[PDB]
Amino acid sequence: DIYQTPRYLVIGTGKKITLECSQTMGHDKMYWYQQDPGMELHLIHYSYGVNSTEKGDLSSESTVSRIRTEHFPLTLESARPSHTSQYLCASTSRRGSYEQYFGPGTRLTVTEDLKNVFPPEVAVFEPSEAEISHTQKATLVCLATGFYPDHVELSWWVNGKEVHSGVCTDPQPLKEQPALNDSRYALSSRLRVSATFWQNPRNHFRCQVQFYGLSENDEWTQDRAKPVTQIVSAEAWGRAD
Amino acid sequence: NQVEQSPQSLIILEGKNCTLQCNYTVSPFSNLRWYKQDTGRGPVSLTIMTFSENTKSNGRYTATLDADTKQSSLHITASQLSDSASYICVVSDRGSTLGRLYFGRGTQLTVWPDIQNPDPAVYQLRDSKSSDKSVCLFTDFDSQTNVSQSKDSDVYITDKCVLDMRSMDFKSNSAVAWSNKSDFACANAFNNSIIPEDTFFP
Repeated sequence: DIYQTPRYLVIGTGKKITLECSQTMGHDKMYWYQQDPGMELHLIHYSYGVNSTEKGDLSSESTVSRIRTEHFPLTLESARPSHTSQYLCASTSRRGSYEQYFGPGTRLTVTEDLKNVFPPEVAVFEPSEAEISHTQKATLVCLATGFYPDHVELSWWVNGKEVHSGVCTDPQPLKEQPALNDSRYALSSRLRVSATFWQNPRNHFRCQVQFYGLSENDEWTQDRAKPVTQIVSAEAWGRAD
Repeated sequence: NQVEQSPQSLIILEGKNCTLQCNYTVSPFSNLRWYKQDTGRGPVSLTIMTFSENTKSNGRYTATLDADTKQSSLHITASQLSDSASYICVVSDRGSTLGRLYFGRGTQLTVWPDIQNPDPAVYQLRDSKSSDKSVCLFTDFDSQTNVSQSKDSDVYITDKCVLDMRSMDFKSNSAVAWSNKSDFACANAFNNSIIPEDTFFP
């Protein structure tokens, strides 16, 4: 198959970034695309094979290497805030209808200062009694607030398993201050269950938020907790009422 | 752009059919592909068609190709909420190594829930008290309702989100609003929005 690492990256301005893309399918043609949230895909680099490197339709400060068939890494020599987006790697088969296969992508954010990086605060809000009385249903709300960058994955967990039915999370996070470039973010989510399911005290509800931040390699001189990759969580139990 | 798509975007109700168009000027022509791209995800290949084939089927997706008029149609049968995505038309000129892929700009398809029994209401969600926020939930309105942003920078309002309780066979919209200020109350939270006249305020 086709692979990309890291899934997420937050880095300071001026530092070197390498994005890994590999595949063992024996494909010759490889691509690098760039895409901002809500925008169209822009081809940035392509490759015919083992020792080929051609520029895409959009100009970039990034270079690519193809010393081997298996590897097509992207290199950002000095990062700038404007490099912030999703980078997607692709390969096409030499056989059949020549299908194109996309890697899982790398979401990169270049911040001016690594002290702009904050993990989410996570809070769960219990179902309204008026909703229960009116609908025979109960909606829990989860809020993840004040996180930077927007490298976050929210999930609901009921009794230790992840739930997908009855859930809606915002497609994109809100900006706390839409005026700033390194503004912090807020995300909302909903889980709706039946009133009888909520009213059972044995039922346990947890909102989990996987945050992607600094690594053990990154330096931290500030007093606050280092904003590492972590899960910040909040929970609630079924109410007897 | 050598590849053009129509419409730019469209909104349909779940259960309905829709057709998306693609027109190209790419010469020479080898194959045409349709991609589905979900939000925050890479595109997924749906149908690849060479000039030799006029039809290709992938479940509920059926692609059509007329290589003479350089046109393709993608038909979605009995649309579903999960069909909400960007649909890309991509064209190849050669099947050899020297070939190239041309990407259309995409069509944004939104599929709405068919809400038969709208019960619009604004609820207050009892604070965790571990948090200083107060949360209001605008819910159970039909998809015709638009949720506006607040006129206060200390008030946050998230757009309508479709929730799907597959068991009860029940779908519902909702919008979340929160603030830290003592001013904030659920009666005025969605004041900037045009809400149904019969909205329940407990």
